[PDB]
Amino acid sequence: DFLLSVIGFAVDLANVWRFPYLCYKNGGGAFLVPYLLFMVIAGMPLFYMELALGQFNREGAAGVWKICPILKGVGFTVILISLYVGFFYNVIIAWALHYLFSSFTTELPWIHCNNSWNSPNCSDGTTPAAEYFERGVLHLHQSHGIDDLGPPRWQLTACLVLVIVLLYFSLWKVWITATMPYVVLTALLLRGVTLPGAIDGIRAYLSVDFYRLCEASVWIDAATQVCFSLGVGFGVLIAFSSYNKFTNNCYRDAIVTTSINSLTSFSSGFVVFSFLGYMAQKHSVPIGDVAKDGPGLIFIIYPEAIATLPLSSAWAVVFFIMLLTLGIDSAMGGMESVITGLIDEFQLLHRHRELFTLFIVLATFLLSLFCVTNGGIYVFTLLDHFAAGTSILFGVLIEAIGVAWFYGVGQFSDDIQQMTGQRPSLYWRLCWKLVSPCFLLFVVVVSIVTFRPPHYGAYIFPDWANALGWVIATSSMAMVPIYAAYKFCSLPGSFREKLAYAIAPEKDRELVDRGEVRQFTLRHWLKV
Ligand SMILES: NCCc1ccc(O)c(O)c1
Ligand SMILES: [Cl-]
Ligand code: NA
Ligand code: NA
Repeated sequence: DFLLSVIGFAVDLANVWRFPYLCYKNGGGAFLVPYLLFMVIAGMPLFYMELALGQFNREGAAGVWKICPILKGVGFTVILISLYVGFFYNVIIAWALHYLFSSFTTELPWIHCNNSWNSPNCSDGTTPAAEYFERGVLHLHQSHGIDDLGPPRWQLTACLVLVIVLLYFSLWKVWITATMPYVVLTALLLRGVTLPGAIDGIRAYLSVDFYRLCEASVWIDAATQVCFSLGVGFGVLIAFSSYNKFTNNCYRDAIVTTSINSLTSFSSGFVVFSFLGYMAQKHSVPIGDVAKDGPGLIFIIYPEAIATLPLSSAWAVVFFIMLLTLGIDSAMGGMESVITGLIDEFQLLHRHRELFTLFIVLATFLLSLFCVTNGGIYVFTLLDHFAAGTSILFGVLIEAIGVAWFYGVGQFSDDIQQMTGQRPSLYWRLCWKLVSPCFLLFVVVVSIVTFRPPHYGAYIFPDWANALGWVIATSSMAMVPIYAAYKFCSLPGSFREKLAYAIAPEKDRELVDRGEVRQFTLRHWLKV
């Protein structure tokens, strides 16, 4: 089935690991409003556009730009973004595998403070779960900062090797993941709702304060989260649709995938806040002082409020199995996109697919070895801030501007009506033409203007770390102007001739040679 592949990749660890984190950081309802607004405004139109554009041209993440030859660097931008994201996406899978391996006993290791990895400041005041996660799994206490990393730990490197071997051996030439995560999530939700004290947690979840909406950070977080979770801006949807039947309904597929993604995120947040409220009632603390903010919320809160219920081992086992299955598919899809795009762009290493895949896998493993050191959480934070960031928004904005303005939203609608029996309505055309590009441009400009450098707890990153992060972002962002300059210089003729052959699709060549260019008039740009 084609739908099960799109659903499997779209729903990932971002629905269950990042959404509750950003909800707890920005309060209950101050994050749900911009998220839903940006979702309806841009996420669904971009998903539909990506599916249709991939299905029609049938060339891949970079070969679809025969409709605009000069804007072809955005095809390499998405490949670079996927490669960067893969450098830290697999470490979470390694952590989940480690927890699953260590959660097969009658005495869970995060129960009390009578172990060798504890400190005299254990609550049982720091809770034993956070102390375990930070001193027996990560060994964070043996590092001073990002300038003192230390050698890699051999315990997490084995899990990294296992994940890498699985990926390579499944990518050298879905049905299980279709149902199990949803069953586990529903069981967890049913268990969490009935726990005493969860009503206050859901009350905090469904309450919005109108002072955080006036700051230009919740909107950036919501836009970035929507783009990251949906999967737009990686080049995966284009490649997926390039292999699909011509007479296929991408409208229905986009609607269903978006609805499922939103429902999954909402359920994950509801469960997390119910557990937080239960823990807060169990102890004597406010909800906002239960755990510190960071990308360890689901590794600290879940074991803590799972170790109190009867049959905790089974709950832990199913939780970590669901975590593994929900992420292996997306980790596979990203590398599939990178490899297939790079092998279809350059038809010299085509039959040499085995060696190219081996090289890509080796590079991913070697460069992800940086996050398994003693101070690897700082590298993880830096990558999580600077890999998708404003680069993904810039790429999405460039793709939308290309497809709409430089090609014709009317021409796009005519192509869709040829591929199907219907013409997209005025809502979709208006969104694509005006609504998504304007909001994306505003968000990109605001994100550049306001920096807010990353941090972990009470640790402040130095200057060179921020410089390196900005270099990482600019490396993927700067693929468009370089290829534009190369393409303009490579073409022969005069400036007018070069522009005519650079901004026109590679199908109106006879019309251009006759001297008639549609892009050189005003009705082309004033058409909605
Ligand atoms: N939801 C993001 C899924 C994703 C995207 C790119 C990657 O390289 C990867 O490993 C995972
Ligand atoms: Cl999400
Ligand atoms: Na997935
Ligand atoms: Na997702």
